[PDB]
Amino acid sequence: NSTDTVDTVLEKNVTVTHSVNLLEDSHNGKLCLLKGIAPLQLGNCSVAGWILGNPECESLISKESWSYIVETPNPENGTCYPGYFADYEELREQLSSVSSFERFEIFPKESSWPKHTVTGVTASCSHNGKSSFYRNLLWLTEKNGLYPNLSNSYVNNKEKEVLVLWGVHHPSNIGDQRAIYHTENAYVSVVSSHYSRRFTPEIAKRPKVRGQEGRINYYWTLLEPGDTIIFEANGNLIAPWYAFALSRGFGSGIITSNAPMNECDAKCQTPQGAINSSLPFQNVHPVTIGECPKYVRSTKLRMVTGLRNIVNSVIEKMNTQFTAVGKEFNKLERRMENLNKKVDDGFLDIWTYNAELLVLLENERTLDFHDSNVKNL
Amino acid sequence: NSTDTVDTVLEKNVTVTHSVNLLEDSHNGKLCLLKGIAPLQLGNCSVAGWILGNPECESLISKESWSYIVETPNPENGTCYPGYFADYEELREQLSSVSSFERFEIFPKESSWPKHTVTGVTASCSHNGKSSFYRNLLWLTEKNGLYPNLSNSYVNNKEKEVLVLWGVHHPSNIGDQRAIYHTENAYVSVVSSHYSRRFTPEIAKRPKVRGQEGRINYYWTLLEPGDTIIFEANGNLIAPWYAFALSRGFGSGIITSNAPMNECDAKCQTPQGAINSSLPFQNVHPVTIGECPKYVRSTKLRMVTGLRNIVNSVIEKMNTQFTAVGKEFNKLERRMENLNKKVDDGFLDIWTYNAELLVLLENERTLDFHDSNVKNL
Amino acid sequence: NSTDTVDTVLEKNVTVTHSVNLLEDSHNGKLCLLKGIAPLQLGNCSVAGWILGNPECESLISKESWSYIVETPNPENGTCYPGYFADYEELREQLSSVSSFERFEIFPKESSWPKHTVTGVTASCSHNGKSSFYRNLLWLTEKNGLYPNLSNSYVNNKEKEVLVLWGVHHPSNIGDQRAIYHTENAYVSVVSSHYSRRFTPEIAKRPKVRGQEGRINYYWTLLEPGDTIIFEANGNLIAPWYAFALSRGFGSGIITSNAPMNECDAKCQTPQGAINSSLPFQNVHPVTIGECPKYVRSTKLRMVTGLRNIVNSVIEKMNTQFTAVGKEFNKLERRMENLNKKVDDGFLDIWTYNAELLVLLENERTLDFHDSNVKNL
Amino acid sequence: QIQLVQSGPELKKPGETVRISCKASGYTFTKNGMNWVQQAPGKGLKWVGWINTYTGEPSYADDFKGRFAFSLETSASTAYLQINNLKNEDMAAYFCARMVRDAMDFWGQGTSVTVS
Amino acid sequence: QIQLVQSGPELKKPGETVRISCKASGYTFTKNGMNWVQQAPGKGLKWVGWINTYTGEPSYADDFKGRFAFSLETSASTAYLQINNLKNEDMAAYFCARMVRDAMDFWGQGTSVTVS
Amino acid sequence: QIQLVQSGPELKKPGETVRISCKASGYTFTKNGMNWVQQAPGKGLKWVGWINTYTGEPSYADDFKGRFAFSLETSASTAYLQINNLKNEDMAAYFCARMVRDAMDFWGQGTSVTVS
Amino acid sequence: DIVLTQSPASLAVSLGQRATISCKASQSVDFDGYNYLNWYQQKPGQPPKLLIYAASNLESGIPARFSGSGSGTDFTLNIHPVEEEDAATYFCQQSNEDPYTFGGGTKLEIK
Amino acid sequence: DIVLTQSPASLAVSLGQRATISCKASQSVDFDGYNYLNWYQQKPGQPPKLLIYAASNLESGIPARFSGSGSGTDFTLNIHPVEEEDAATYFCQQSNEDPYTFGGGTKLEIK
Amino acid sequence: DIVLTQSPASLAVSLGQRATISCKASQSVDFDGYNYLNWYQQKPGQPPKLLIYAASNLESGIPARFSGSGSGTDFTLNIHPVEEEDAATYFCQQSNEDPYTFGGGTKLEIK
Ligand SMILES: *[C@@H]1O[C@H](CO)[C@@H](O[C@@H]2O[C@H](CO)[C@@H](O)[C@H](O)[C@H]2NC(C)=O)[C@H](O)[C@H]1NC(C)=O
Ligand SMILES: *[C@@H]1O[C@H](CO)[C@@H](O[C@@H]2O[C@H](CO)[C@@H](O)[C@H](O)[C@H]2NC(C)=O)[C@H](O)[C@H]1NC(C)=O
Ligand SMILES: *[C@@H]1O[C@H](CO)[C@@H](O[C@@H]2O[C@H](CO)[C@@H](O)[C@H](O)[C@H]2NC(C)=O)[C@H](O)[C@H]1NC(C)=O
Ligand SMILES: *[C@@H]1O[C@H](CO)[C@@H](O)[C@H](O)[C@H]1NC(C)=O
Ligand SMILES: *[C@@H]1O[C@H](CO)[C@@H](O)[C@H](O)[C@H]1NC(C)=O
Ligand SMILES: *[C@@H]1O[C@H](CO)[C@@H](O)[C@H](O)[C@H]1NC(C)=O
Ligand SMILES: *[C@@H]1O[C@H](CO)[C@@H](O)[C@H](O)[C@H]1NC(C)=O
Ligand SMILES: *[C@@H]1O[C@H](CO)[C@@H](O)[C@H](O)[C@H]1NC(C)=O
Ligand SMILES: *[C@@H]1O[C@H](CO)[C@@H](O)[C@H](O)[C@H]1NC(C)=O
Ligand SMILES: *[C@@H]1O[C@H](CO)[C@@H](O)[C@H](O)[C@H]1NC(C)=O
Ligand SMILES: *[C@@H]1O[C@H](CO)[C@@H](O)[C@H](O)[C@H]1NC(C)=O
Ligand SMILES: *[C@@H]1O[C@H](CO)[C@@H](O)[C@H](O)[C@H]1NC(C)=O
Ligand SMILES: *[C@@H]1O[C@H](CO)[C@@H](O)[C@H](O)[C@H]1NC(C)=O
Repeated sequence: NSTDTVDTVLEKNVTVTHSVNLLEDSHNGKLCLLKGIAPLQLGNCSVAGWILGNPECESLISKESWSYIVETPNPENGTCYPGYFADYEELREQLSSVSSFERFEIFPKESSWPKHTVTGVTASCSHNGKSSFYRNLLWLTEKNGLYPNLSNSYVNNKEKEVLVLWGVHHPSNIGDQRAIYHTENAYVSVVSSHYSRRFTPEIAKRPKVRGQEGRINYYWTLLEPGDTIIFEANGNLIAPWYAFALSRGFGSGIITSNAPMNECDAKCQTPQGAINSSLPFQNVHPVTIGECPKYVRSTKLRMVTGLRNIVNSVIEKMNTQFTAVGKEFNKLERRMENLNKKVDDGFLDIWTYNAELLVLLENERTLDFHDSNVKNL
Repeated sequence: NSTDTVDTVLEKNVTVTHSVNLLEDSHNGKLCLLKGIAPLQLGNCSVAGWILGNPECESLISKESWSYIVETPNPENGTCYPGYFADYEELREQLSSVSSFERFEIFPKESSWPKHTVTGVTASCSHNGKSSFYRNLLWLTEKNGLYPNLSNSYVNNKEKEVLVLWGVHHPSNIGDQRAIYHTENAYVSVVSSHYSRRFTPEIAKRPKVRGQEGRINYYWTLLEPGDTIIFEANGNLIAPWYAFALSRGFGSGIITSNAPMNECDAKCQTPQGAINSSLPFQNVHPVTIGECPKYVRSTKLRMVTGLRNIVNSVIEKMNTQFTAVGKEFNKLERRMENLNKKVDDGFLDIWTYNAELLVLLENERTLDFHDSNVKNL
Repeated sequence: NSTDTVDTVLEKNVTVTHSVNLLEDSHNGKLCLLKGIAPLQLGNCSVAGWILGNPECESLISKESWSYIVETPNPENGTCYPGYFADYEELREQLSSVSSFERFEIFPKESSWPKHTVTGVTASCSHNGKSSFYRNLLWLTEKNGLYPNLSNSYVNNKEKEVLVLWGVHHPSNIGDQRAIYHTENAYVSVVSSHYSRRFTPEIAKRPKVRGQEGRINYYWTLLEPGDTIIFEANGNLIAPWYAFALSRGFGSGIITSNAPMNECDAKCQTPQGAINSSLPFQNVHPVTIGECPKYVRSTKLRMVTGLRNIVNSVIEKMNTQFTAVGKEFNKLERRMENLNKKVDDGFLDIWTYNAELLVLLENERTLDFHDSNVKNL
Repeated sequence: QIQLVQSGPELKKPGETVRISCKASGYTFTKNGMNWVQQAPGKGLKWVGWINTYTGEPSYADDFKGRFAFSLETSASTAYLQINNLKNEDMAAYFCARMVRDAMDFWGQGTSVTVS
Repeated sequence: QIQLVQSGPELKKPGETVRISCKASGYTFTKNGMNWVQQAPGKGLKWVGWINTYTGEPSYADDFKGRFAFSLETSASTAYLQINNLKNEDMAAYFCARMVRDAMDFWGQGTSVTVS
Repeated sequence: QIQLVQSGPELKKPGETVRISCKASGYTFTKNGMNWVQQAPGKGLKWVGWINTYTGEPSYADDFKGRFAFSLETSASTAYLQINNLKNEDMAAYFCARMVRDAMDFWGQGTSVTVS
Repeated sequence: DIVLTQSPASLAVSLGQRATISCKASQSVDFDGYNYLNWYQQKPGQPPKLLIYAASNLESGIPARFSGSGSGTDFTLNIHPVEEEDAATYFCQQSNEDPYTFGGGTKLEIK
Repeated sequence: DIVLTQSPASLAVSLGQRATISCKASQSVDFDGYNYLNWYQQKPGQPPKLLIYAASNLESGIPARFSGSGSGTDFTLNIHPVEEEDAATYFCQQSNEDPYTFGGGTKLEIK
Repeated sequence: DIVLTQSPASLAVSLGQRATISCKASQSVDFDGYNYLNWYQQKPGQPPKLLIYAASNLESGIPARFSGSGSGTDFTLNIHPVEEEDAATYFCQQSNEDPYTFGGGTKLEIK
């Protein structure tokens, strides 16, 4: 009859008459839609360039609901002014469950900061040849040759978590600290109900990254509903302009992919392409979004149906989803990166041996129950 | 005969004559004793309110030996003065192996701090209408209008680890810092043989938590036997009064439960209730204390004994105990919280598939070895 | 015939005629060579004493290529001046993949630090009776009664990662801070392209560790190829003398062992001794280096070959290597230490149950396929 | 609703002892302390002391130390004040009051102790 | 190679409107702005304003607000400057230039607008 | 127990060379250095230099540089001091001593070198 | 002992006036920004009644015409508009250090 | 508006001289250590040509005899050796605050 | 070179006196709070004997009547009660900078 073959416990390559292939190994190499809701496509932007509101990532400001976030590997435009990002990899874990925004102003410019000027632009964040700055942050400078102290509160009326973002400037000279902020011993104190931190600038000459020898360290927090955050500074404050009322979702995530964007409909999605199948398992990628087959590190997995010519128990028990690309951890987190890669590769090898042995067990019981009735009849 | 049924690899719901149920699914919904030794019942207290010695948790000061610690979900009285708790979730991992105390005074009041007054009470920690303070800490204030520098050592003569606890006051005004401590640039330096840290207050106006706009950050360390800790401050010190000589045990832990306390005897204990059984597995809760059955996420698991009418290999190999409730990790530890929930739910699904397949394997070998001898005879 | 026995699913201790033992349980208790390349033997030195260049670990300065690193349990000579080591356990994870050095001078003495004296020796690091200091660090002191400010850059021309090491002195008196560095408010600022930190001394009187009441905290970083690091200080700097161009390897690691060093050739290595075998599994130790059998927590594992007288599917899927000794984590990392011991002991019990059940499955199919043909013939 | 009822007025001779009661109701007797305030008509209020109802530990002022002694009966909600023994001084009224927030918000009806 | 060609010279009467063109080529029209510089012979260069080619948002100086108005045609690479309407002042040359690094590096050939 | 025995007294003429020995015993020869102290009777002690026994690297004072040269024999426990060549100055006694804690605790019996 | 001196002795007030009763402590009665000064009202033949606790919060059940303020050692009680039912004696009481100390009293007589 | 004053009006230079053209702004034209001062060269009958951008970097395509420096408000343009083809008018232009402002010009005539 | 001057030249002492031998260095002989000053005793016809190492610790094998103290540049050696067997010459020696330098000596003669 046919030429399909199965593998068994003792013998392999058994020529049989019928088989069901439990592996979907193919995919359309594009980023199709998830149900009808289009994903978020950062393009040449980082996660850090998207929430800080890079001047070259203005086309993503308008989009506030998505199916998943698509980041490109080695993304060029993000954090245009050089500096640290305090708990950047922790914030990507927060934004891997957020399914909706509400980009609003906490401290509205032209009404919120009197006695200061909000026109602070840098040549590292230049947009269309002219120097610009972030779309969600304000660089406060002097007004009438004076930088007085500031104070602003914000009570969370939004009935949701509010992600507040700010930054502290770290200059390169002491003649530049006096020229902008007119004080040499400055501070930033951002307090809340369950948050309190005080920042102090560090004036030092750095290697030139994007042309600047000074740094801006970016910070964040998560306001609770009904809670108050109080900003207070003597200088060196890159002040919050916009923020986000966070709406949490269950099926979402950040994938890293170079696939072209198409207009499809799908049910599953991997960084190599979407999957349209009803088969139980897959070989494409462990990182899936949507209702998807289960990942096994196999190439040949068939269950025999008929005689030879001379599985829900595993799918119910996997229940784990892998999100690791290599962007999840830090320079100074390698004992936790090697622990995450031990756990992820350990569950991908237990559940591959479990799925293969159940096929090997069911193949010998099928071939001898079929060869039971040949001698009854 | 009977109506009990078993499940097998190929077919299910096989009507048989005899069966042994390997699942204990029931429990008396109370917190009975462990062997004869009564647990520690915090009641309306946190872990943080118990070791800091809250004024409303005075009834637990007398108890210094227990079987396990019972915390209620959402516990109201703990940390009565608002503020941080440095490595609070790390200290709960230390106190999950401590089986005995010895609450003693490191620095005995009325003998240990001359030139200072130890009568510092706050209205957030009020007890019986009158304002009070913690039972294990001392708020040092001025004496005769002077706050001089302090210095006190303590050599560990107790032949055991000593958990030292202190705190640093962070006021709300600069007119309040001068009123209590009479200095504006104060410090606290707590050094040891393998510990050294210097603390500096942060004067800022906070949102009102429990009526106060100032904070007290609580710190801790673990003295080794034979070791010396040296306290030194210019101001802002909430000084150690009492401390604990730690006696470590193997079978213990902190459970979170709302169950009523009864006077029983048991051998096992879960947050839903104790277990009196000899069966191998269970369905009640994965968090167990004492010699207990093994947790499987199953509902029906029977091993057939007799013919049909028309397990120590798994128990020896589990050997893992789950302690995760949701109080183990932080706001800024979600990559480790999602990693702990991936490991815990991964081992609860490998060992459920392993325990179910061994029953499925032993059921078909029993039914055909019993149907072997029907044709010999 | 023979007296070897096998175990099966239902019955055990089945007397058979032939068997293959799949467990190598013996080892020559020595540290033999790996292929021909000799290991690194620290002896009475820590990892911290080896890269800081202890005066008593001078015999390891000459060796710059190895197979693996052998540390003794409780190693006495390392960090001779007392103090912290910032991310010491993280640096041991970096040096567990480094297979070659190039010990070179970043800042060459007698040419690199004018207006300072580099002859700073302490009595804790004494070598041959005379007080000395580390071989890879320079304690800069005054010259002509003046300690001026310093500044030195280093551009990475080595086409490899460069591990830079320095330290900050923390004195015990303020009359000792003025005697060495002539300033009371000193700083150290070590900046780079993707690194920036500012250090400030903490003058406090400590318990005497190795005779000193002052501390030196040791720091490190990893320069990228083509990158610049800029040192700048007003005082309290223990300056970099030597550094290491890092060459990364795949098969390496740090083992902890008390075994005598022999001159053998081997293919495998454990902390108890090398392994010369072709068997699939082992019982000796989970920490292996080289091509090795797989660790199972078993004592008896035989596969039957012949009739009774009255495995690559598991080895392909293990693919994990355990490196945990107890030196990997900290005082304040016990939630990650207990998580690493849950993952390591969990995979050692899943893969022991998987390897034993596959032997139990293959033993009953062998004994009845052999007893199939006794009734055909 | 909260109420503190006391005993009736007493008439003693200087040399014997008096015992004043204060029957609390409407709230839990422990979780709230019990002050004792002496109103002498013509002099003003004075603070005798405070008794912890949870602990049982009294705390007196030094002008009221030695003779005045507080007691408890927490089985019911009753606090006691015994003077040992009365002079022709402290012929006054005696209020029992309640600690809520470092204060005395719910007072008693007053026990006029007359010394004849 | 980068080039900005303009329209020819124009001759108007004071009271009607003129429209100047600037055909860019050799580079992407968006990702670079477009200045407009007025050279009056005998007075020197003056900055009329700047138009964002990506956004379309103009920004004028106050001396050129109200009459001068920039426009775009990004389908091709062409920018426009319309004056409404010409006086006998602003009889000048008009250069279109390009923003690269807060500067004007590639200029136009000049459009001599004569008002008669 | 620790002991450092030396050679006997020597009698030379100014122009030839002398060689002094110092046989250590009772301790490991490496892990401890070896000083050389010149006692001239009538002037006081002077420090010739120090030799590392582990390394072999000598270190002299400048008044003893050029003529005085230390040597080792670590196979046994013996250190050597050779002068090349003797003047009628440095007619003195020569002690070999041991470094323990920046000090010279165990000394030799003294080698009286007389220059005639 | 913190001794508190009421001022004035007693004040004459008509209906619609502003009555200001003040007491000044010898030491400071605040700690960590919490003034421990309570204000009491006693009609004759009756127990005193707590009005304002520590040192500006008004107790529930008291009409909002009563308001007090002050910090450190100087505190005032202000009554406006003075209704006729306020014919009582007013005490201030500290709760900072033991023993607790009252004032001298001040009769509010209404014309 | 930042007004910039060229100095001198126009300078007489022979071939081989050092021509120094300077302009001094009224306010400061730097922010965070980036001087926003560009230098332009206009031959008559031609558009101006960018030489030096902000405020010392030389543009590609310009000969290396041009160099400019300065910080804050005072900037100079230095030309040596002066070849004969530099007979043009020189403008300086700020880019700090809107609107952008040019200089007055300076003719470099060669003997 | 750190030159050390003993004081006095030699002292007259009877049995039961307090003998104070002092030496003052030209520079400082301490670094990081460790005084590098050793004290030696030489009987004639014998090698010197280390008594006190750096600068107050007493070596094992030396009687506890010897004690020395001092910091910076000034150090003293104090002997009480002076037994008769202390008829020797006393040297102080620095170990801070190379070369090591001794004192001049001081004879302790007993009456
Ligand atoms: C946005 O990204 C582009 C790259 O896509 C950056 O442009 C580069 O800028 C550097 C100078 O910093 C040049 O050396 C490169 O040649 C530029 N590349 C390209 C293709 O233009 C740009 O600077 C980034 N801008 C922001 C705001 O982040
Ligand atoms: C102990 O816990 C009780 C709650 O059990 C706290 O009492 C609450 O206090 C707040 C004011 O901070 C009131 O708004 C609530 O109405 C109170 N609830 C009850 C039921 O009394 C008390 O403050 C806590 N005390 C300490 C020392 O922690
Ligand atoms: C190197 O290690 C040795 C131990 O191997 C250290 O020597 C010890 O030093 C302490 C004083 O700090 C003495 O109490 C011990 O008796 C010594 N032990 C031995 C066997 O000598 C030595 O100090 C270490 N040196 C360095 C440079 O680290
Ligand atoms: C089955 O066929 C495949 C063909 O690639 C071969 O690699 C494999 O070894 C065969 N297995 C057996 C057991 O015949
Ligand atoms: C990314 O950047 C390159 C170079 O600037 C550009 O050609 C490309 O179109 C950009 N892609 C997106 C998605 O904007
Ligand atoms: C999946 O494939 C089926 C069969 O070819 C097709 O009918 C269906 O439209 C596909 N689904 C999607 C989402 O395109
Ligand atoms: C067995 O009976 C249960 C009754 O709830 C049913 O849900 C299940 O599907 C049955 N299984 C089979 C295979 O008959
Ligand atoms: C917990 O607090 C509530 C409210 O104060 C109280 O009713 C209850 O008795 C408390 N429980 C315990 C265990 O003290
Ligand atoms: C467990 O149950 C058995 C049988 O009912 C009973 O005899 C025994 O007392 C129980 N154990 C406990 C701890 O109550
Ligand atoms: C097999 O023999 C071993 C001998 O040690 C014994 O411990 C084990 O219980 C025996 N097993 C059976 C099932 O006979
Ligand atoms: C380790 O130290 C001990 C004591 O100093 C010594 O005897 C031994 O030889 C040392 N071992 C090595 C490897 O140097
Ligand atoms: C050295 O650094 C300090 C602190 O930065 C500074 O105040 C001082 O002026 C510097 N000295 C020199 C020579 O620059
Ligand atoms: C391993 O054992 C074999 C057989 O005894 C021997 O021939 C071989 O040399 C051994 N290998 C090594 C590395 O010594």
